[PDB]
Amino acid sequence: KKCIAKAILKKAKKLLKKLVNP
Repeated sequence: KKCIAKAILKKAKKLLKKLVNP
């Protein structure tokens, strides 16, 4: 598995939420 890849993944999600917040 990828630790760095998994980290950014979770960030990308919450990121769109904090801003867009669908």
